[PDB]
Amino acid sequence: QELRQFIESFIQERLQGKLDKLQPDEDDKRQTLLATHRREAWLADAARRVGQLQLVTHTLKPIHPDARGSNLHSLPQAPGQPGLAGSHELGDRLVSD
DNA sequence: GGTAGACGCGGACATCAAGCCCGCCGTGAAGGTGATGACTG
Repeated sequence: QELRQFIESFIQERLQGKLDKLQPDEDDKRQTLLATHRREAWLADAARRVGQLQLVTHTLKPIHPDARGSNLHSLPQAPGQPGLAGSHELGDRLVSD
């Protein structure tokens, strides 16, 4: 099981990336809490903040600024006529934002 | 207020050297989201 170093580089990499965030006036709880909950509570943050998002292929955020709606998640079908192809006959190398 | 019926050929067209430097190019506004935090009727 040599695939936990990704969890190490996700936890300690972000914890060491907070080295420029240095405030010598009021960091006396922020630095300690960041070092504590940046590793152990990071799974809790990635569980509670894993349910705000979704995979998409028909997003509506790119058509209005704050249009809170429902985005599609499935590819369109095949068009039954000859001579016009688009966002359904695209390849299997797709990427869901 | 007259038709009439025609307009040429040949030949040739310059070479040389050169084309700048210096400084500079503006600022302001154009982020949504939960998550408590304060208010609360």
